[PDB]
Amino acid sequence: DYIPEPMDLSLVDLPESLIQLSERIAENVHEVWAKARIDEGWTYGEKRDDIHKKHPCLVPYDELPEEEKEYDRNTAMNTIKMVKKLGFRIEKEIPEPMDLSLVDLPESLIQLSERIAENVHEVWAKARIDEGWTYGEKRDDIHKKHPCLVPYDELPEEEKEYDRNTAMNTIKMVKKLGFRIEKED
Repeated sequence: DYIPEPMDLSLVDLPESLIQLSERIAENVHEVWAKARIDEGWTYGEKRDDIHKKHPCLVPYDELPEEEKEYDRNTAMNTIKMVKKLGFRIEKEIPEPMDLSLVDLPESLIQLSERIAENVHEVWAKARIDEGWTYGEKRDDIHKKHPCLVPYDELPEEEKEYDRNTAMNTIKMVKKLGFRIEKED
């Protein structure tokens, strides 16, 4: 009965000087994900096992298949397209993450993390909903089942907290690269 309801982001007129740096934004997004999920004992594994704590993509960014780094580039850019979908302006001025903490973001955007975090889930769910996935209580790859195939308001808030700052660290990096971010009147 559930159908993801994300919006049309195509009309966003991002800067060209930002799309040329989608590599540096998707890169550390992997590293932040690589450091976080490696700090619980999970290690590299060609196959994936939740029990044995292994992951296929726990790699240096280049070791990821070109098909997936392409997706990580389009995952990140859609967030800043969403930030510009919220009436903002963007203009040019070892898993190793960066000290993006000092970056100051507008209060009128940090509030709107809910709209962005929801759409990232609704973007992520629509890909699996047309690749054959289905909502199950627990995960299985062969039968294509995943617990997070739920309406965003019904997701566990422990992962409703992960989506916002992940998308907003995808934004914290943008301003670290000198792309002004401010509300539009």
